[PDB]
Amino acid sequence: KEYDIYVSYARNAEEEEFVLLTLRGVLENEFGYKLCIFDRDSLPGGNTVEAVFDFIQRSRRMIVVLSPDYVTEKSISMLEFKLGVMCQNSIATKLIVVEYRPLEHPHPGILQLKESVSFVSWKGEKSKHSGSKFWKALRLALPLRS
Repeated sequence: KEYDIYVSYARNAEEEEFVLLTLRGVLENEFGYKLCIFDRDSLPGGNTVEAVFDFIQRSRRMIVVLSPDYVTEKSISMLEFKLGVMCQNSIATKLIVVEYRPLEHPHPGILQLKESVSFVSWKGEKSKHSGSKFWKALRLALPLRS
């Protein structure tokens, strides 16, 4: 309804810079999409679970930026993930997995992802340039028009 993409990522500098510099610039300016990024768009205080759930429910898509740090137990990234799985199952929210860094051991959450969920593989610096295979695959997974 209100956002096109909720971007969920691991709260570390490298992956935050991935979202804030590389992902946002392309998603916002080359595709035209309106994003929700919790640390950018949230209000302080209040119930954290309620704020994330509300934001996810108000978004046409949700990107999971998957990396070893994303899946650490008690992380807010896992909170976003689990609430995303919830919204997938309750209101058919479409999730998208951007594979930023491969996981170092299989994670049980991945199997909660419905069949139709797109997996897009980030291959480092070579994926960054416009028209890369990464960007083409992700654009197909996103709404038809902005």
